[PDB]
Amino acid sequence: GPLSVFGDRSTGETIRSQNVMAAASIANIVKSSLGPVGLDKMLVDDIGDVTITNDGATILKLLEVEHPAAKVLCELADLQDKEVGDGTTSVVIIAAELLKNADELVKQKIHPTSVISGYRLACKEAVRYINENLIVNTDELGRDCLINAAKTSMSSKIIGINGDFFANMVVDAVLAIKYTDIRGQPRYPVNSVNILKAHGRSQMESMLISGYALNCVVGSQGMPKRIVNAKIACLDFSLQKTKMKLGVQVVITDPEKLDQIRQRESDITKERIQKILATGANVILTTGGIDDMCLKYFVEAGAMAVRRVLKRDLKRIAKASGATILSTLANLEGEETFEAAMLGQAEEVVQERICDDELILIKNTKARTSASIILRGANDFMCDEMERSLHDALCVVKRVLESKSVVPGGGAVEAALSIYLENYATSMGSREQLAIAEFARSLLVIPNTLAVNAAQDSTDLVAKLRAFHNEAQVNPERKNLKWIGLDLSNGKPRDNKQAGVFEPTIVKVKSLKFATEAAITILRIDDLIKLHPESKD
Amino acid sequence: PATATSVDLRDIKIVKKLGGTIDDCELVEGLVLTQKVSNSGITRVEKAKIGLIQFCLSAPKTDMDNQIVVSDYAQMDRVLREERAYILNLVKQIKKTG
Amino acid sequence: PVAHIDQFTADMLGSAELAEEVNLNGSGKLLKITGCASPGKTVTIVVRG
Amino acid sequence: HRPVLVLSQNTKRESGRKVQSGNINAAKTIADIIRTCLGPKSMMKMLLDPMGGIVMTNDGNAILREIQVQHPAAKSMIEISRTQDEEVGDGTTSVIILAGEMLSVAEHFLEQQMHPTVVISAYRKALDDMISTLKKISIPVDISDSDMMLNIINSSITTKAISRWSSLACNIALDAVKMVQFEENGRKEIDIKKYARVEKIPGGIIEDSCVLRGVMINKDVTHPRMRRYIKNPRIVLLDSSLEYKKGESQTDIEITREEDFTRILQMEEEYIQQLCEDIIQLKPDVVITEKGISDLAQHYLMRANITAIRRVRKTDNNRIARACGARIVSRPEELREDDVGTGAGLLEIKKIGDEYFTFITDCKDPKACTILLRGASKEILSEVERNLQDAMQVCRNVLLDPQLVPGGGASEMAVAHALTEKSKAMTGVEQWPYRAVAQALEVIPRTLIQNCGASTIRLLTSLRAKHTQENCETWGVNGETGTLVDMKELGIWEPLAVKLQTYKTAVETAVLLLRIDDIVSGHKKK
Ligand SMILES: Nc1ncnc2c1ncn2[C@@H]1O[C@H](COP(=O)(O)OP(=O)(O)O)[C@@H](O)[C@H]1O
Ligand SMILES: Nc1ncnc2c1ncn2[C@@H]1O[C@H](COP(=O)(O)OP(=O)(O)O)[C@@H](O)[C@H]1O
Ligand SMILES: [Mg+2]
Repeated sequence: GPLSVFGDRSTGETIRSQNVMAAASIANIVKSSLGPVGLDKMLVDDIGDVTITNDGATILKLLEVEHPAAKVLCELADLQDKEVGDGTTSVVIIAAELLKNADELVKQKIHPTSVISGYRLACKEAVRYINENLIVNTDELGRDCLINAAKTSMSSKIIGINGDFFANMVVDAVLAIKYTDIRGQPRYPVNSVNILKAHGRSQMESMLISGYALNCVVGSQGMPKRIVNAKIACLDFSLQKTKMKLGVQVVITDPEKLDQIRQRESDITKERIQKILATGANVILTTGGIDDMCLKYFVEAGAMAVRRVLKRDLKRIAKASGATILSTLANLEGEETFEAAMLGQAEEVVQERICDDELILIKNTKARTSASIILRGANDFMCDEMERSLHDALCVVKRVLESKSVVPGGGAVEAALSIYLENYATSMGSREQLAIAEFARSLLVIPNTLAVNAAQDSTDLVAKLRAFHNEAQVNPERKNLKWIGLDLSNGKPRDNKQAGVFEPTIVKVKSLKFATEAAITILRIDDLIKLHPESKD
Repeated sequence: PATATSVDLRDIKIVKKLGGTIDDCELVEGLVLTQKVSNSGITRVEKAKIGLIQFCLSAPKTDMDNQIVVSDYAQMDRVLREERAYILNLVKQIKKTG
Repeated sequence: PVAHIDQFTADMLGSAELAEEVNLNGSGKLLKITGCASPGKTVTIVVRG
Repeated sequence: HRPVLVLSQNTKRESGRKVQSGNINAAKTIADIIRTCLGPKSMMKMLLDPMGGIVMTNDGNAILREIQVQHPAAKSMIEISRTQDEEVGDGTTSVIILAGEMLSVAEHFLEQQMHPTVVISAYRKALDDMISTLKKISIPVDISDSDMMLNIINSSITTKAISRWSSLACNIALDAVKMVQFEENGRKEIDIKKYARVEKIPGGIIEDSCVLRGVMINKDVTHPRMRRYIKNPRIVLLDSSLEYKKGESQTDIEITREEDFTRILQMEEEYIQQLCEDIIQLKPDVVITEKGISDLAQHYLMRANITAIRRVRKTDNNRIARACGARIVSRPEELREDDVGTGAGLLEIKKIGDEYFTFITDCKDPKACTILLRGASKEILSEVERNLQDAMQVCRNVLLDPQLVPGGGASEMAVAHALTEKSKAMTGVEQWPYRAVAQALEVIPRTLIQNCGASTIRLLTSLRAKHTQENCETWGVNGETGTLVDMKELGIWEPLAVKLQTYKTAVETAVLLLRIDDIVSGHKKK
């Protein structure tokens, strides 16, 4: 008679209501952490680890979910960090409100394929409207565009100060790592900025180290911890005792040749350590291991030897200081040459006091003038929040300097798209105008969430917000009301052009493309079959 | 076409990568590999000549059990320096090919 | 396919107008060979999402 | 059994006023634990640890490290006192009471329908003005003066349990920092954790405890024929062993003839004689290594009259290398004349309570010393060790920043009147939470009179009126008697780095705990 599947089968509008409540279970969590009036949360593990954060990526990654429609929105926040770098809170609220308004359409006996086809006419038109109504590129504003875009990202986090202390440390970090590529590509690799945490003084004592800040120790306490005019020798091979391989063994037939082999295991080792040190190298970085016998040759010669450093940290030092990452001996059948003209350079390599730890700093590196940021907080919970907030701020200045285009934030984009898509559905709307009209109401939840978290007027401030954007589209008398946003400190519509609330273009372009594509997949779960877990059989 | 009535779909590889939208799909007629490049200091070469090598560029070893007998002071120098000269003859044989 | 190093000659090599590692913004990066002399009856489809 | 289709299984959700006012009560609870451990009239608090020991202390950091809490906002306050303990010495307790009071006045404005971002933006404006006020009321210190530095460290140990032996603990803690003040290249560094070892021995009296001019270790001589009393030794420090061990290879010998097995056992004896002949070319007196010494190596050092110590630790070898001026070598055939630690004074293998101790003291110019503590038991010797750690770090802050702030309540009330007069030009909604920061700083002179039993109404009215005039402004609370004495006559002075780190950590703790409106507990990790 019925299906003989050993699991569970639920069809009809039951799963069509369960997927919306699964998406609203995620959106109602992160709705209290959006905008400058957003508040952080607590992520307590079963073992007791506390993670205080407010970014939409760290919350949904550590939180475990069970529903299959909930895993789509949790992986949607993970893609926003890779593609853009912030947005993991705004994409999750839009994609869940896209399913909430489409649930109201499919309960009116409207087919969901018209909602999918209606959302594509609204998503492609919203990207087309935001690319023809941008304010200005990065030539008229200059350096004021990079500071105002950085302060917009920090307003939802712990580093949202009224001054320009944290804003200037992010702009000067991305501007110091400008690495040009082939075919005219001025790329800005934000992963090269070493973000370090240390529970020390207040947030106003966060150092901006022009150079690199290595998170390692010297080791033996007989080496000079400060070397001025240093020559960095970046190498990756373990300076240890010379051990033979698996295919090589020592089989001796005469006891007189015993001590000559035992001394050869250290004489070959000390042969490499004398030809990489007599060429003027003072700082030696090693990703392998330097044992206690090899530490004697640096204390006697007065050189700094750092051992067991990261492979990702050695590449950022050797590229910024002009050093060559050497692994072994080379250069056309030479015994030990080392290519001494390929040594790095540094102005000063100084191990400073970082509140009961050891931290090695390199000053300006003499080749590329890189930068590293040492963050300072009150405890480990603030320093983990300061690291995630700084990484979201580095991604804003990366996309603005690469793609010289900004849009006004604070609900100014969503207010103009809410009125343009209603008039877009009036002309060419026969059976899909109801899906384009609900795409405009789903976009209105971004200024609606800012009114709830600020404890301001909800249905009056956003109604006054769309009153300015309606006059900028039906009365072409150069009103320039396209940059009207929200002033959550006063509760009135402000002009984001003069106030300096700037966001990148692809933080709203890729947000509307990812939320529309995620809403299509969850809209096609009209039938759902859940099998029993095959653990005990 | 107009020569055969069969088509093998195993000659059409499909690479699944997470990121972007469905409009970012590509129909590149060449080879797409998911492996990483070691070392990744270059990652671009024009007018490239690609060669598939099934030989292992490492220390010499045979299918039979092979051991090295070291019973002299200078015999340890003849192990490491001859292994460097072996693979140097393999790289220079590759480099002189072009 | 070259197995022994004594038979590694220029006739067993290929050709490529561009062999670069496209640094993607998403899940890592991949290789992409663009153009080759006498292309075979093979093709590759890159699917995103 | 069909399972229930749920989402986020086995977790909790809490939001609203239950979390904003819930983190305040978790912070007020820890402020009531160490409230009786702030002034000079404080009392000890006996603790019990699951290892089996007993911690009887009154320092605010050592109390909170033995408390295991389950609340997440209560775990944040424990890491605040750990941050204050690693930055400065005597700056921990004062932060937990101040962060509990700045959150106490912050709970009042959360009931007035005020957003937490408005109170934090008023806290950051008040934080920037407390730093500028302490720099105006500071006083430069002559670090070359000996009696001036004794009055600074006496102000930090009057609270602790070593206030009875104030004439002894001030001279030990001052001379310990001035010996380890090392400067090789162009950078001044003070390492009081790797070079200022505090060794405690149960027995004797506390008045006989003194800082040695050198190091000491709990190691006896390797052979009884070796000397236990050398006047001027030439100490050579080693790192490798003096034995014959297996090499890092696959060495295997095929013995075919009869003379081959006896030759290998003779080459093992000749290898020890080769390295023992290389270390006696410099004519040493004391050989100290980190690894084992065989009996054949003891035979050559016996007839050469060399005292050998066997298994000294790695951390003790770096400390004796700075005291005697030696260099730790790891190769006996690569020894040089600069690697010999000349200048060491009297070396004597004494015995203290059926256990030998190697004393290397009376050095000419040591860069590392060892404080020899002797007391009644291991219980109170751990108290003096934790108090001398808070007594040596407060001397390190003066040598890095020679500025003093008038403590004992005079520091907190001088800024509380500065924030009150500066709040008159606000004219906004952030004016009222700005006024609560000045009222929250008053809890530090409130705690000095609640511990000695003085009145809290009759004293706060007279102390607040003293800071109305701009003349004196340095009047604090005398914790000994209970009246109002000026701090220019008592001598209670706290360093600037202690007072700056106290205010910077108490405000930013209130910044972190006020932005928390949600708590999710019940998820697992990898
Ligand atoms: N000064 C401001 N005025 C008004 N709105 C702001 C201001 N600063 C930030 N916002 C808003 O707060 C929101 C924060 O979004 P966010 O959670 O950072 O997105 P994501 O999670 O993708 O990083 C932005 O959409 C922006 O419109
Ligand atoms: N003789 C005294 N008169 C008045 N106040 C004193 C006296 N001695 C100490 N105090 C006060 O007692 C407080 C003790 O603080 P303490 O708990 O040692 O801080 P921390 O925990 O950072 O070491 C100091 O702030 C100081 O003002
Ligand atoms: Mg943001």
